[PDB]
Amino acid sequence: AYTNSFTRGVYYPDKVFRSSVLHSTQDLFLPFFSNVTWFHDNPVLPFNDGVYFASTEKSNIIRGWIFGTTLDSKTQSLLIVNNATNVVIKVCEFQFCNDPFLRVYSSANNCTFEYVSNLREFVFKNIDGYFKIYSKHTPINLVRDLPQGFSALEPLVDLPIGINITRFQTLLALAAYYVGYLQPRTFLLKYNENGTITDAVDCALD
Amino acid sequence: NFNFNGLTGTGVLTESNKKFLPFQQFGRDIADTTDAVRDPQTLEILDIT
Ligand SMILES: *[C@@H]1O[C@H](CO)[C@@H](O[C@@H]2O[C@H](CO)[C@@H](O)[C@H](O)[C@H]2NC(C)=O)[C@H](O)[C@H]1NC(C)=O
Ligand SMILES: *[C@@H]1O[C@H](CO)[C@@H](O[C@@H]2O[C@H](CO)[C@@H](O)[C@H](O)[C@H]2NC(C)=O)[C@H](O)[C@H]1NC(C)=O
Ligand SMILES: *[C@@H]1O[C@H](CO)[C@@H](O[C@@H]2O[C@H](CO)[C@@H](O)[C@H](O)[C@H]2NC(C)=O)[C@H](O)[C@H]1NC(C)=O
Ligand SMILES: *[C@@H]1O[C@H](CO)[C@@H](O[C@@H]2O[C@H](CO)[C@@H](O)[C@H](O)[C@H]2NC(C)=O)[C@H](O)[C@H]1NC(C)=O
Ligand SMILES: *[C@@H]1O[C@H](CO)[C@@H](O)[C@H](O)[C@H]1NC(C)=O
Ligand SMILES: *[C@@H]1O[C@H](CO)[C@@H](O)[C@H](O)[C@H]1NC(C)=O
Repeated sequence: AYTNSFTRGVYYPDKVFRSSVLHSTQDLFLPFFSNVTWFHDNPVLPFNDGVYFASTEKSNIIRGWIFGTTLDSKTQSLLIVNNATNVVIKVCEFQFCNDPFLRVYSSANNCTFEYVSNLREFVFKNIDGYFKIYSKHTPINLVRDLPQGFSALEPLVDLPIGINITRFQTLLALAAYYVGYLQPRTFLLKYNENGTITDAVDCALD
Repeated sequence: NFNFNGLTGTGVLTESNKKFLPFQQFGRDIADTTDAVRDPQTLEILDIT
């Protein structure tokens, strides 16, 4: 299934405050009105240059994601999971299961990094060894499909994991979600008087 | 004169009304000079006119 990304997936490109100003920036962004894949489903998906991920949900069925390349302990992989009390992030040579669910992996070894902390939207980037996560949450009129309108994702964490990533997979607890890929685009960002991005122009759209 | 995390300059540091989001560390001028900064110890926001 497919659906259309109605200006969703903009995020704060840097930690510099700006207000009442229009600023042009060149970065990996989800192009406006992009053809995004629609799931209802836990197959392995490519990561490319980065992912936009969104979930529309009511019972918190989606609990996290796994990122990596071989996903078979021959290489390191990144595990991100949100349990009932804490967000947990680990980078280990995980031997993941054929059908992970909350029983994600058979074994874990050579672990070098660990960190412990409606519509829900996320963006995942991997640049020069840094894995950056942005998100925002918002109540919306429907659970089945992606809404209209503009909103900007705030940075959530910036992990210096330093690992190669080419594929990823969603973790479910025993709902619908959307996946889009970021591309190098030039965007003109409108910052309001409160310093929040309130609109954007995808300079290569039309 | 000031030196915030290496950011070195001169100005009349003043308490800022600018509503920096929790992740933001600096503010910029059109010339990309720093216009506001977050104190690395108190985390308060200061104007740099
Ligand atoms: C990151 O991992 C991918 C595998 O997922 C590597 O991809 C290979 O890259 C070489 C060229 O460098 C190609 O000849 C292979 O065909 C690629 N394999 C696949 C399965 O696509 C990639 O090289 C890795 N990069 C780093 C820096 O480790
Ligand atoms: C969420 O994950 C954390 C791990 O980061 C869990 O904390 C561990 O809990 C066990 C007991 O079940 C302790 O033995 C460990 O020492 C804890 N680790 C840390 C780092 O605190 C936490 O219990 C999980 N939450 C739930 C509800 O299962
Ligand atoms: C942990 O990672 C290291 C690589 O950093 C693995 O080292 C390899 O070990 C096998 C024997 O088990 C050797 O044949 C390879 O030549 C080693 N690789 C390198 C680059 O030296 C190690 O196996 C991993 N640990 C486990 C338990 O699998
Ligand atoms: C900028 O932020 C302020 C809050 O810091 C907003 O002011 C509030 O707006 C609501 C209506 O949305 C009023 O009910 C409150 O009384 C206002 N508070 C104050 C202190 O004025 C303001 O609307 C925001 N502006 C924009 C353009 O987002
Ligand atoms: C979205 O892309 C797929 C190919 O991945 C294509 O078959 C489909 O027709 C496209 N849908 C729209 C609405 O453009
Ligand atoms: C640095 O000192 C201030 C008090 O001047 C304190 O509030 C702050 O917590 C300290 N830094 C950290 C990281 O705790």
